Amino acid sequence: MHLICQSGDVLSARYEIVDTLGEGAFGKVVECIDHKAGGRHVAVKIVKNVDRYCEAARSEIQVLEHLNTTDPNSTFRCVQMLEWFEHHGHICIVFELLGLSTYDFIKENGFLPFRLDHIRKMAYQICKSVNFLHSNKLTHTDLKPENILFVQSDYTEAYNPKIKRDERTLINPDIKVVDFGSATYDDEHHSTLVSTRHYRAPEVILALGWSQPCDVWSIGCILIEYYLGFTVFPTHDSKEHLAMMERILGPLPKHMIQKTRKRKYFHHDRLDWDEHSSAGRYVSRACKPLKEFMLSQDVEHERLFDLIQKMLEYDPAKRITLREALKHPFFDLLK
Ligand SMILES: COC[C@@H](CC(C)C)NC1=N/C(=C\c2ccc3ncsc3c2)C(=O)N1
Repeated sequence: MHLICQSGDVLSARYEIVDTLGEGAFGKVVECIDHKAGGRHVAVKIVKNVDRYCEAARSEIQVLEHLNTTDPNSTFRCVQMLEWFEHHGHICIVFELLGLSTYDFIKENGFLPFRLDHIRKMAYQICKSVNFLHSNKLTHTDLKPENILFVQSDYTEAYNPKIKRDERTLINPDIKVVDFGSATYDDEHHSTLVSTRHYRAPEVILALGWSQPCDVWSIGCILIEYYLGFTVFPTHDSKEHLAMMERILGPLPKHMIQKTRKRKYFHHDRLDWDEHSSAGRYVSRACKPLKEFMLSQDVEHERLFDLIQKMLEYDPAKRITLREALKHPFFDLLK
């Protein structure tokens, strides 16, 4: 992967690399000039020549062809795939070029949260875009700030007292949803999920079966991270994740504890947690009830945290759907 990606390289006898936009576990994303389409700047996703990543890239191409046909106008803000090809055995997917990811923008902005009015517009477009996936019998499973990309990330800088530092602000906060390598149809086989992120729905952790509601859980964690600048579940361990949920959201439902086959996490009916160990001391300091994370008692802030609490409902059946989430009072200002 280190060898076929540098700048100046030409792919498929038309795409000329000019910049690197990101490097991850699957491989690379590079910016290219398409010399056979008037010099249109495109984004090309270079996938490692590994079995699991090639199979995911093949499934993502099939999903993208379906979404491009079902939504040719891209009304529902899924990224448009232009074409795909192979290059030295690596699978390459050409995309319409977008801006920075919301994680990238947050990082390059000193990890400062977004203004509430921008969170509102972004949350609405994310819910509409992922509801489009759900209407087409699809589940994304890997929703996170890195996979939410601004259409255009031009900004302005200004100093902010109270923060006592410079703060960037989007000009246009329009976004798109990317990465469909883990996208799963309802009729397809549902796995038990890779290290998906510090966003793992409780039904996913407890192996109770998952579907569309697990996307709603991820969006709720996306919103609080947009509102704070940091995730509320800073961990990669599953039992530690469950202990953070109990501190932030409350106790797990008894029925979910009863059915789960992951006895590894539990001691009888309670979570097998030592709150005086290293991790237990961290969870105590880093975690608190959800509402205590609020930075203002303004009603618009309580409308947002009402939406997050509904999206962070433990039971996947009780959990609000994106169809109902788009009717929430938090989005009344947009109408
Ligand atoms: C390195 O992975 C993290 C992450 C990359 C982002 C942080 C940039 N993953 C990601 N990007 C994708 C697609 C895409 C499409 C258009 C586009 N236009 C400018 S960047 C860009 C990316 C995808 O399928 N996965």
